[PDB]
Amino acid sequence: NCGIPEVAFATFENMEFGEDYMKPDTETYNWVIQAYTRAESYDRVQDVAELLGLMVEDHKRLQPNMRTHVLLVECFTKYCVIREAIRHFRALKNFEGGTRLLHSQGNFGDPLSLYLRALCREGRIEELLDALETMAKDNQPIPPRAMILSGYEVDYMARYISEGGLTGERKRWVPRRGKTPLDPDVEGFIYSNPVETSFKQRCLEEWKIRHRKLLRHLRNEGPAVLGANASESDYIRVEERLKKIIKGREKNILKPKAASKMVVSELKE
Amino acid sequence: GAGAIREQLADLDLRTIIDYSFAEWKELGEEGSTGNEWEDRKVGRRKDFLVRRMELVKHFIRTNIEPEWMVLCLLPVLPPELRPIIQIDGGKLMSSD
Amino acid sequence: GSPWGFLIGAELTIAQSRISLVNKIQKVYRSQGVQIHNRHIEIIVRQI
Amino acid sequence: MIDQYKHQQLRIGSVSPQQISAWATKILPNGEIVGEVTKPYTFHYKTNK
Amino acid sequence: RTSDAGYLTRRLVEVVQHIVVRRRDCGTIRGISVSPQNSTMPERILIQT
Amino acid sequence: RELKNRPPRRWSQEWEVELAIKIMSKVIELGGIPTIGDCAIILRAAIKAPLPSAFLIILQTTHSLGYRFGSPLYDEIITLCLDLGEL
Repeated sequence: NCGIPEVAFATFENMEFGEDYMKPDTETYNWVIQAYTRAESYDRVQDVAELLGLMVEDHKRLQPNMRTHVLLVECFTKYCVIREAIRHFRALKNFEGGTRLLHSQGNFGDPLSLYLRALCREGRIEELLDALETMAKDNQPIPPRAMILSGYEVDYMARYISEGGLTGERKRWVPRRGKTPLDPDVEGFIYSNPVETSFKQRCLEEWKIRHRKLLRHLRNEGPAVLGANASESDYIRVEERLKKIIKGREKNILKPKAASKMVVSELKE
Repeated sequence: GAGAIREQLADLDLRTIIDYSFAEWKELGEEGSTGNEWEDRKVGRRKDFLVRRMELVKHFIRTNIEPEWMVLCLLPVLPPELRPIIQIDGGKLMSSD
Repeated sequence: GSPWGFLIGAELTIAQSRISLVNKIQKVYRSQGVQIHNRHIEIIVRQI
Repeated sequence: MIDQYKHQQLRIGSVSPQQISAWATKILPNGEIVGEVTKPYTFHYKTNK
Repeated sequence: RTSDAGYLTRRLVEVVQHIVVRRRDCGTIRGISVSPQNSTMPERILIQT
Repeated sequence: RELKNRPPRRWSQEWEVELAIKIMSKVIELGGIPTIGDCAIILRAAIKAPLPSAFLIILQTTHSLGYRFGSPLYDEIITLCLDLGEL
């Protein structure tokens, strides 16, 4: 908690390459991870990748705890490495502290607001429900800061008494096009130094984009073995028609394949 | 003149530039091509252009430096003593270019 | 797989490049009667 | 064995015009600034002043 | 032939100038292994290695 | 580990339509009210499937308006109006 990241890293390097007793602990990695994820300037996501890699390699003595997943969820969500977050979130899921510690107080940019908001604006909605079930277990409610969005008059005349454009001269209602290296939107509240990406009305994205996994196997030769059939053109033709949207052809389950089996055979085959 | 260039530097939003260049990179990456040598080498230069564009824009976003400063308006002048005019006897002067 | 595979490939390529470069450098000096320990060669080769 | 930490730094970047103005402009008690260097008067044709 | 040798010395040092022995054992277990009984290296290049 | 190959589903709007009453449960288990972005979004999320649920119940707290008129229920052969009777 000093702002400058490379004042704690110098301490960490004094322990990683140190003697037997002064070797880094699981608490030590939490502090250095925390010191890098809340820097005031410059890109800092690559240095977090190193620390995770070093922690991964030294694993028979070091095991992750609740705060390690909490900080990794926060760090991977501020910059748009959402995938990398969802993964980690899961781990947190099986901790009795829940997202209350991940939320912490409203300070530090309210990381729980980031995870909820950033999941919605990208396309990941099924896991957003999974997140909401996890808060309902022990956590206090969804943060009000996490709930902010842009027949009846959408230009209400009723809200404008309760945000500043009212009898009170402090017109706190949002203006637009203010220039400067600031944010004219809200993108949460102010945080998440990148820009928010637009999920199209909770419509087409990440369902047609997920389908690329199905198309990945058919467009790839080595990952698919299949059988003999018509040499190596049976499954290829399925990819050819699947690229151009959908035109019937519900014949059968021609692919019926697995994804690399996570196997590492030494010699061959 | 340089006024329009500087104003344009002071106009475009960096985050929108990042989003648009990411979209262009995604569009370029989803094209097979590999049929013509001109087409073989055309995609690579544009992709490198996009990558250095987002690199520069992201560096600009999280720094204390504004783009408008590359089009300067006020010129500093080096101190006099470090560019002196040598006083020689008889009135000879060895000035600085 | 892809994550394992290129870790393996890059590590192999770096190893082979180091082994080739050390011998290639040292041959020129050994063909002219010049004796230098391999430490000085390897320090530069690692940075290469 | 805690090593002798020594954190030094050296930044570099383009300057804002306000930075140059603060660098050079010197305001006299009378209120004048006169940091513009209007004329290209290198040295007097008279005494070398 | 003495100018080119002088130029190479400038570039050789430039690559490695920050390389300083900063610590004792860094905790590595990967070690380059050599085979002296391959009868490939003479017992003057093998010894000096 | 199993997630690496399972096909979750195709497009199907049955639980996302039920999300409005689901988030209502998941938020009013504690201090929070689904409104503005979860009430003025209901009028655009109401017409998804021929199921009145999660739409006629939005008026329990305040709304009682929908999109200004309530013509649904009286616009779906499916099964006849299953005794809406908002009263």
